[PDB]
Amino acid sequence: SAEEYNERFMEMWNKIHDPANGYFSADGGPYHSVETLIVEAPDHGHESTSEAYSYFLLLEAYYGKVTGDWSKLRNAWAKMEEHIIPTQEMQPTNNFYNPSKPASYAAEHAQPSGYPSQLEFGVPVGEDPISAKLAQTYGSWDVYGMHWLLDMDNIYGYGNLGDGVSTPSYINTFQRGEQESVWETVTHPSWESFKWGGPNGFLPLFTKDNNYSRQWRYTNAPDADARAVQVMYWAYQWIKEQGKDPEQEVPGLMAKAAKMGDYLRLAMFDKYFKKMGTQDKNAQGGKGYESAHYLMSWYYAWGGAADANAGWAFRIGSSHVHFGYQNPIAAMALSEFDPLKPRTPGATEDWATGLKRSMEFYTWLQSAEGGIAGGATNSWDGSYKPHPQDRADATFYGMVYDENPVYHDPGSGTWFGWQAWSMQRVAEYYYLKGDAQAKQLMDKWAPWVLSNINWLEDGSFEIPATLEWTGKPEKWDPANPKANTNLHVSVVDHGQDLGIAAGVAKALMFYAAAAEKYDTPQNEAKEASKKLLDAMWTHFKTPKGLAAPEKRGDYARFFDKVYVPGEFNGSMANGDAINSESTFLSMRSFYLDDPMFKQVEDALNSGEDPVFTYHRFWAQTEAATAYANYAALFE
Ligand SMILES: OC[C@H]1O[C@@H](O[C@H]2[C@H](O)[C@@H](O)[C@H](O)O[C@@H]2CO)[C@H](O)[C@@H](O)[C@@H]1O
Ligand SMILES: [Ca+2]
Ligand code: NA
Ligand code: NA
Repeated sequence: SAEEYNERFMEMWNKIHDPANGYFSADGGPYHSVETLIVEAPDHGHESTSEAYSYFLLLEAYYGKVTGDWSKLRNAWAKMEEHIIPTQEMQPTNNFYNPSKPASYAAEHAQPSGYPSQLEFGVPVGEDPISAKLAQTYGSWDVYGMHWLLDMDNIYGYGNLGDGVSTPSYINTFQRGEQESVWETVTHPSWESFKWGGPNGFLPLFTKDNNYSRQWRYTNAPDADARAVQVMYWAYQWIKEQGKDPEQEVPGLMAKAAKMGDYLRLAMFDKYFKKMGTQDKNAQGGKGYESAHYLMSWYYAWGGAADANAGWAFRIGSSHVHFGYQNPIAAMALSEFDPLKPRTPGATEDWATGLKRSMEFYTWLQSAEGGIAGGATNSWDGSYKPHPQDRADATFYGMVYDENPVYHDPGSGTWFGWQAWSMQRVAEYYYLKGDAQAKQLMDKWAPWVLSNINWLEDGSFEIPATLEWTGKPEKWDPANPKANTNLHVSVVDHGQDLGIAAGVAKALMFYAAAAEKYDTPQNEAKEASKKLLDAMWTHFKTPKGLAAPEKRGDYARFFDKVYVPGEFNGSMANGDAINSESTFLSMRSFYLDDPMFKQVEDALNSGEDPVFTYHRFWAQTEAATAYANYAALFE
């Protein structure tokens, strides 16, 4: 029944919202995870992410759907704005920004030891063709987008605006290229007041310059902003399905969603607004949209000098594009659905171009077997180097194929989770529009997944976890696309990642629903969806939601040394040292007081991998909502 699956969702929703289970901080924002000791993208479980906020929106949107009560969604959007979108006071100097000269170039490097990277004021940067028009639209130079990373409990001691106290605290980590794993960062405040770090705060870890100024900067995760917009598209439909009025149920939120998708266009540009196909850092930069790829790149970022003695601000897009970030639902909403169309002239056209280009990108990256390959870069080696001869033909509108876009430790192509996150969105598009390109993609992707799930003796399962890639796609040709017969993927590891299992279930259910509506039924997809969901319910119940144990041998890296320059002498807020003998743990010695830490040490001291059972907000939300989703589609 529908009512049973809806009850499973409600039970989960109740668990997530019961304060005894610890999903939310003192300020009412989701944590990454209930458990504090966890290292993967954030480096503590009581960090939070724009991803978590986007999932908080999803959770409360389904609660609306099921119950008629939209107040939870109103609350979630308000918490997002309050916590994770910098107020004017927190982004105080966007008036310094010059869209004709958006930033100054620094190379990326193949190891963190490459950093700090020299700012090269003789290297041309292209024009930003959107910021001035966004500022005119909204009456403000400020950016309305989520920063990616918060410290919810002030565990690093930065507070906000240099205050050492306020929560959620804006922080950042990753800054030192493709080999800077989550283990190798130095966690630093978004507001750089030179209070901590060295004499010039944390800045000289990252960029070399003659002068260092106090400053603020934020870094967007486009996949999370895109997800927020996707959720609101669905929320609108669900409200209308109840015969209610979105302007009474979620007043102002569609307009704020369309604003966020307006600024999210910054993700569609090369890092330094270089022309597509740029293969020399010295090349004159783009004008207008010459530097647009129209996809959801790895980030956009913006920042500004604290004061007029310095008097600068910057914006950058990203030159790395991973398939796992794309979102045809957000692009279709922002280009076609009136209540979410952004107001800045051009913005509906860019998103229409984005929607098309993203469907070409999934097609271009589809392996012989069905999995989607990593993505592409407009900056080979993060220095606009020449495209290597061994992949020189493998291009997509000027960008070259990259099997592991952005990061290599571990490879960003190797995680199966991206398959599920991004293909769910294609499956939704197939469902919504009966789109032929989406159908063809999913016809090839769905059975590759199904073929690689192992059903276990006890009724449980293992899904694909880790991937290995060989080869390259053919040169993209939208007029005559070639079969990528020399791009291959193998599944080399399986696991019980229930967040990813739920995302597979959802991709499968939308694919099956779409097929029944528009083509021939795909009963195996539908049954596999249901089996996953039922096997999770009957094998992985916990007091806090649905979770499976996981081995984390990677936690040996707590004790790894981290690159810090010889000239750099710094302190963390708790007085931990930042120097050339620092390790991940020695700069995060609060972990010594965490109960789970003793368990890591004891396990590693016994020659064993530690084992944890995690309740990640995004996963518990994905699992909870997958029950509601199935009931909505099939009952
Ligand atoms: O960076 C992508 C994504 O990773 C999530 O953690 C993964 C981790 O990358 C994978 O190695 C581990 O085996 O499974 C976990 C859980 O799926 C992290 O939870 C996300 O926040 C992050 O966006
Ligand atoms: Ca105006
Ligand atoms: Na805010
Ligand atoms: Na590394």
